[PDB]
Amino acid sequence: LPMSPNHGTFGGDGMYSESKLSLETLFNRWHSESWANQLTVCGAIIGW
Amino acid sequence: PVMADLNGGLQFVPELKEFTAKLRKELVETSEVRKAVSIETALEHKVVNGNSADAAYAQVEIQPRANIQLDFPELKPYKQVKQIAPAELEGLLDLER
Amino acid sequence: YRGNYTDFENTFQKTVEPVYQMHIKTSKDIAVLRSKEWFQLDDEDFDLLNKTLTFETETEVTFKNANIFSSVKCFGPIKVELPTKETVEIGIVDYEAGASHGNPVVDFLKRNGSTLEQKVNLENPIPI
Amino acid sequence: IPRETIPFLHLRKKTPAGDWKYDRQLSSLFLDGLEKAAFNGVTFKDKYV
Repeated sequence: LPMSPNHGTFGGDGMYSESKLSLETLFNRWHSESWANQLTVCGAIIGW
Repeated sequence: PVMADLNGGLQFVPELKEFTAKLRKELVETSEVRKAVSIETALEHKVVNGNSADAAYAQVEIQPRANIQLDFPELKPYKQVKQIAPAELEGLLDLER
Repeated sequence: YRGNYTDFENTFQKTVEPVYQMHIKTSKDIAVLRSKEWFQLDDEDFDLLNKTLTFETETEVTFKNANIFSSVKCFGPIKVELPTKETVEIGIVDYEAGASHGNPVVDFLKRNGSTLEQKVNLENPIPI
Repeated sequence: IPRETIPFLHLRKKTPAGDWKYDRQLSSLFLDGLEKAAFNGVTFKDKYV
């Protein structure tokens, strides 16, 4: 997952920040749902 | 699940918005100043020299014209073209065949 | 005098220029002024920011031909307005050129300055 | 890796509190991997991306 460190820090990016923040639910959903055998999650907080 | 930070420590800079805005403004002021000082030394120079000591700087450019060659084959000197063929060839072939 | 005169050794043009004013508002204005070698403050480290400079200049021009000057020479005090409105000398204009096609000091002051008094036209000339 | 220094690239471990904190062990595996790749290179043979 391409993730960001900046959640609404710069601003004027539409819904970029609530798109990139919402991917971070997949880190809990892997333990809680039933797809943990088909998919693994590797967040990459991509820098400047 | 694996969370990797490839952020390069940029998280430890406080007020990154303010900090990057300041860096842009410290480049822009420095560029704008020097542009205004360059524009005023170009105008001073214009006034003092008019366009008489400024006409000596301008040089004539040569724009190419198409010169369409027929691309005939480049014939070498006989020494260079005696190398590629074996020596025995000379006078062996019937050049009407 | 009507005629053909070529005695350019005797021509000259000692002008007393109109007093020009500059409100130095930005740091850009300070950096432009400092660029001009003729802007010679008595104190190099004077604070020009939010100051009103006035330029009381005389322009002495000798000729070589009809079109070029042989020698230009703008000079005279640079005054700052004190908080009491009482102007005090803080520098000099001290420009001095040979063969030139103009006087940059007065040109520079025309563009960036003001004359203390502006002619404002009426919308329509009134016949008296 | 200097003690009490977070490298520029590091993984993170979820704490029992629920928050993602720097972990030195994971960030070691990651960086040893990168060092190996940087010297010997890394194969993706039989990997469908």
